[PDB]
Amino acid sequence: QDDPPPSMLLLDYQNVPGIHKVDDVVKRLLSLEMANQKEKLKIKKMQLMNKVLENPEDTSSLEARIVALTVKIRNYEEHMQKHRKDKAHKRFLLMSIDQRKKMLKNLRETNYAVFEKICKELGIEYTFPPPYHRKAHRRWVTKKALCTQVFREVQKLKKQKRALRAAAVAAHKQG
Amino acid sequence: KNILKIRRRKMNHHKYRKLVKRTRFLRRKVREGRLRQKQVKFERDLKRIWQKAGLKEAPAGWQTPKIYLKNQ
Amino acid sequence: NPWVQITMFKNMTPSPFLRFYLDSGEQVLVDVESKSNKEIVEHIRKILGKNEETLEKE
Amino acid sequence: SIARSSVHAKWVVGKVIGTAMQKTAKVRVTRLVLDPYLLKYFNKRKTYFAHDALQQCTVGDIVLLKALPVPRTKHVKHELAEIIFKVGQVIDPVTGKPCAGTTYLESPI
Amino acid sequence: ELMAWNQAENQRLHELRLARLRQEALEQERRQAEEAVLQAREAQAWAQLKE
Amino acid sequence: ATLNQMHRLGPPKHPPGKMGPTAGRPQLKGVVLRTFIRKP
RNA sequence: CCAGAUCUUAAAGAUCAAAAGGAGCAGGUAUCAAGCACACCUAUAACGGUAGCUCAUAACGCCUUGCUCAACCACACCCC
Ligand SMILES: [Mg+2]
Ligand SMILES: [Mg+2]
Ligand SMILES: [Mg+2]
Ligand SMILES: [Mg+2]
Ligand SMILES: [Mg+2]
Ligand SMILES: [Mg+2]
Repeated sequence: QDDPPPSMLLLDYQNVPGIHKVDDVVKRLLSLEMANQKEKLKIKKMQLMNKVLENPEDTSSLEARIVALTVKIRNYEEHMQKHRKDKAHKRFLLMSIDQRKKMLKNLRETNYAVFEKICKELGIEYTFPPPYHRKAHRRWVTKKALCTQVFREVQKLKKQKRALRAAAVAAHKQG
Repeated sequence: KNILKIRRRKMNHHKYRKLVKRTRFLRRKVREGRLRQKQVKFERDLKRIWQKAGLKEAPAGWQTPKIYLKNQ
Repeated sequence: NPWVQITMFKNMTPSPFLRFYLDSGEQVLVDVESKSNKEIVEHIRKILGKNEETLEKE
Repeated sequence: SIARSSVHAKWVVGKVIGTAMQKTAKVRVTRLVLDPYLLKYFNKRKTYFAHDALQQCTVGDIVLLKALPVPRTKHVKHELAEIIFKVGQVIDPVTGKPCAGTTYLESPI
Repeated sequence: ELMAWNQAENQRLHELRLARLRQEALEQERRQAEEAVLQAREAQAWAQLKE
Repeated sequence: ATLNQMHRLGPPKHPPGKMGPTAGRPQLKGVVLRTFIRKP
């Protein structure tokens, strides 16, 4: 987890002239300490877009939107931790996790290297949407489990029945 | 008016619920009765496979759980 | 030409074109850009066509 | 001069659907078919396995398949010839420059 | 003969393109100037307010 | 409906006729059980 | 795309054309929705290695059925 430190001087006050000479009271007032959470999220946004991107300026950049969206998701996840019963925000999160996947499919089709590096940075993984969405139910999961084990057995049996032939024909060839 | 369609439905529903009350336990039999066929056909479905795949026994560690009869 | 596969891709390349794959392994590339629809048609007809006489003969 | 394949498939182009086998690419082909009732052209798809030396095909690739003279298996009659568009890296046949979508990454000049 | 004719067409068209794209580059520099000026102005305003 | 729909569903087929009392044959040979009377 | 059989003949033609294939078209039904190894890789020379393949653009079923007709497909007492 990252941690936008308590003293970090809310974004809109960062680059203005003559800040550090100012006394500790006012510094305390413009610190992340007294901030809303929205501010901390502006910061996280800034930092992430600096680490990850190329050109901090482009909003419309596919990359940019992926990074921004990812910030908001990470937030919905904490809000999800603390409220488990909140259906509304669960909805937002799960729409958004998806849209991020959408634009990731766009990167993966269009600019590969960039997509790659974003997946590296943001810890996002791309799992290709599996064909045939079918609800796996008890009957099917069971019958497949069985079948899988039947296979796993018949290849074993075939293995031994041919292995005794290997042993027999080799022991006849040797002497 | 369209109520006259709804009337039919309303009646047919009512006349059905009444039925399913009198018939309740007869119904209850025949439901479970078919669940015991289900679970069986299910079983045979898999048995068929051992015998089709050449194995004699059912493969190691197979109890073939009962899904349909699941309760409580 | 019912036996010729015709495929179409969208928005891969920033400029529009045709490709052609012949029997030899000859790859034809027809750039269509500010071209008129009619111009594309007639240009294709030129490059791999059949002479009118050919058709009439057949 | 005899090297032949009895299959009409002789040259195709398709997307690369899956990598799941060793040195063999699952490639989906799509041809236009005229639906006789409507009189319209729709995309009928068909999958072809193909063979690969380099095992070079990522999923989503636009790939050129060449018919193989002698079939390998029941299900492999082809060999990947050339990659027409490698996915996510596409170099414009016209100008020979790297591009994404509508935009050049490195322009002329 | 045909293929070479095609080649020629592609060449000439390629050139027309190059000229166009150069034109667009000059246009882009003009725009970039306008953008930078407006951005700078709003930067002034924001800085003022904050201080 | 739309064209993709009319494509996916094919053109409409005219459903085969349900055979009646004579089960498709013109006539039937039969044997009497009980002569009687019905009200209209 | 043709093995083979036959015919003609100064060795190559011709007629049928098995097997094997695939551009596309091809009965009803989805209340038949999953099938259960249906894949590939090694040319090493029958062993090893991967974990696949088919499928809602209808797999796998079930039901009915000769046909697209200068003809074609199938059967020949039943146990394909
Ligand atoms: Mg808030
Ligand atoms: Mg009623
Ligand atoms: Mg019942
Ligand atoms: Mg034949
Ligand atoms: Mg029913
Ligand atoms: Mg093996």
